[PDB]
Order: sequence, then structure tokens, then C-alpha cells
Amino acid sequence: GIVLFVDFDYFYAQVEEVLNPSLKGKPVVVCVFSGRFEDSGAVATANYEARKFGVKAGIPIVEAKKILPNAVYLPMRKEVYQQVSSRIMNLLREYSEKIEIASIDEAYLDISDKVRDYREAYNLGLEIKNKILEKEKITVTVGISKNKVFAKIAADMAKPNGIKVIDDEEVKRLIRELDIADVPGIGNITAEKLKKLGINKLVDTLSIEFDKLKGMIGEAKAKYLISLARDEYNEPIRTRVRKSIGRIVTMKRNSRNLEEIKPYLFRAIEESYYKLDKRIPKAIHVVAVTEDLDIVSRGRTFPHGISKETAYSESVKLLQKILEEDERKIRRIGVRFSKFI
DNA sequence: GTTGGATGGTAGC
DNA sequence: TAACGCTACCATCCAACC
Ligand SMILES: Nc1nc2c(ncn2[C@H]2C[C@H](O)[C@@H](COP(=O)(O)OP(=O)(O)OP(=O)(O)O)O2)c(=O)[nH]1
Ligand SMILES: [Ca+2]
Ligand SMILES: [Ca+2]
Ligand SMILES: [Ca+2]
Repeated sequence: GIVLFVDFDYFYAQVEEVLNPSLKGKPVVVCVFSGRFEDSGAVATANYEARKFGVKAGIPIVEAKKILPNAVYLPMRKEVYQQVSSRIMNLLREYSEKIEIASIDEAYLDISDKVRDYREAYNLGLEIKNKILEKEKITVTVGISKNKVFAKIAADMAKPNGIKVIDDEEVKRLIRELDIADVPGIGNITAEKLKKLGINKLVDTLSIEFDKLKGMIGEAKAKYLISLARDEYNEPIRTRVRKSIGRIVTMKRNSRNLEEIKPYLFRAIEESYYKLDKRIPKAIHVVAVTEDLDIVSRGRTFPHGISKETAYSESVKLLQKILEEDERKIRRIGVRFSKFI
């Protein structure tokens, strides 16, 4: 198998640089302004010039402005970015129809039938990079390896504006040498737990009793790590099938008054239901972010599909359930649809 | 004995 | 100092179904 993974560089900020070339080469910070007070909200993403000064995805806009007051601050235009993305995913389909879109800015291509070895895979990667540059003026990072996980690791090593092959021999090397926290699917919590068992590299999973690994990080993560360690991880590339679609919005001010929260909930529903595009969901969850930023939800699965009308009725009840069973004020409110027919 | 819904945790797999 | 937005997959706990 040969997998080619593509991830667009500083995507939203880069799209804004393409739409306004005079922004290029100086700090650009793409923001979601929440309206709670002047400059309330969070950074969605920043370009690399901005990142050098600590302005990155997830920090507050007021914190960013304290560091880079002279940066260019642009509101998030997600619809514009989705259009560029979709045009790029369609360019990627011309190189292989076996495509797994994994996010708004990344995809895995199985090119096993389009190229014969890694040398040709590398040349195709450069071809892909050059094409997206010609058509969309977007730079990307390409990772190439024998499976999805290592193609991902290869891109991570190579970003930004990179291309990198991890061949069979280097996979064997990384199984021994790569820090296990840098393996996709291993964050802070799982890494810490693995340290307590003395597992720092993938290779170390081959030494521990299966039930002890399973007991600490669970069956699925244990199977996954051992499979990578054996070099027998072989998840095929498959067409993305979206499993849930949702929208959460932020309120001008925290509240537990149902009548004040309803307008927001209902906008979340309108936007979410529009995003369904023909899909008919059987489950609905109302999702609230409380005043202390804890996430709570209540949901319901129906034996049949949920109409817009039923979504309205049922979401109000689920919001009432949250209010009755949780003391806290609500900061953000939204909805998630799943279990599509 | 399973199956799967409700809720939440982990990691962007 | 304040913290927006989006989603797949898994774990635990529990009721329903044999
Ligand atoms: N609103 C919001 N959007 C985010 C957040 N994180 C990522 N995104 C969106 C904006 C990014 O441009 C886009 C792609 O995510 P990536 O993780 O690949 O980061 P990005 O491409 O911006 O930087 P890149 O060079 O990979 O490092 O997804 C976030 O915390 N909030
Ligand atoms: Ca990216
Ligand atoms: Ca990405
Ligand atoms: Ca990690």
C-alpha cells in the first residue's frame, strides 16, 4: 500500500492571504468574535508570522491583541474556506478516486494503483503541490508512507510547505525510536498512562502483557498500538461518511432563562438542519457549554427520522432537562444530529 | 447471555 | 488573562431483550 496524506498549511489564514495578497509576509490572525464584549472570542488560526509570537488556535482575541496589537485581525469566513477546500479536494480526486477527506483541510489518497514505488510517490506529491499552487495559490504539506498513520507522521515532520517519505526501513526505525506521544491518537492522558507502564516507544508495547496494557489504556488503543508496533496496521482508505453534524453558538451573556436561550438554540438548529443536506438523522443531542466551560449534553434517539419540526420540539425538552438536572448557567448552546438513515 | 442508547472523555488517531 | 468552532471513536453504566 502507498498512502499520500495532504494537509493545507495555516489554512484559513492562508485563504485570506490569497484573497488579499498585501497581507502576505506579516501577521494575520483569523478570529471568531463572540459579541459578549469588545474583542471577546477566540483565534481560529494564525499564520506562521503570528505563531512566532504565541498567537495560535484557541487563545483569546484579547490575549492575541496584547501580544500583536499591529496584526491583521479578520473574522472567520468558514463558508469561503469550505469552498476553497472543496475545490482542492476535487483536484485531489483527479490523482486518485480512493480519497478519504479527514477534515476541512486534509485528505488521504490511496495511490497504490497510480504509482509503483516511493520515488514515483514523491514525484506525484510534488505534482500535487504544484497543481494546488497553480489553481488555488495554496501551499500544502504532503506525507507519504505505507499506511495512514505513518503518512500522517510524515506530514507532521515536514510541515510547513513540506513533502516527506517514510519508507519501510524508516517505519521500522520509528517503531523503535519515535517518542510514543508523537503517535497519532496519543495525547497527554494516554502518554502519561503509558509512562507509568514504562512504554516510551511503540516497540515497548511488544514486551508488556496484553491485559496490563488493556487495563490501563483500554482494548481499542492497545490493539491499535500493538498493530503499529508489529508493522501490521492496515486500515484501508475509505470515502468519508459523516456520522454527526452540529452547530454550537455563543450567547451574548450567560443564562438559565429558557426564553432567553431558545433563540440561540433555534439558530443552531436552523444552521445544523441546513448542513444536513438530504441526510435524515434519527438522533438529536442538545449540547450546552456551562459558565465554567464544562460541556454537558442531553439527547434522544428515535425509531424514525427527525423532521425540522420535531428537532425544535425535542431540543426544547432536552434544554429543559439540562436546566432541571444542572444548576449552572449556560454560556454556549447548540445541537448535534446523528444516526443518519 | 448480548445489544445499543445516554452521557462524557480523549484526541484530533 | 479568557477560553470559538467542529467531529470520530471509545468507555462506562444502565435498561431492554434473549
Ligand atoms: N474555529 C477554529 N478552527 C480551528 C481550530 N483549529 C483548527 N481550526 C480550523 C482552522 C485551521 O486553519 C483548519 C485546519 O486545521 P489545522 O489543525 O490543520 O491547522 P492549520 O492548517 O491552521 O495550521 P497548519 O500549518 O496545519 O499547522 O481548521 C480551532 O481551535 N478553532
Ligand atoms: Ca493544516
Ligand atoms: Ca489539518
Ligand atoms: Ca501527542
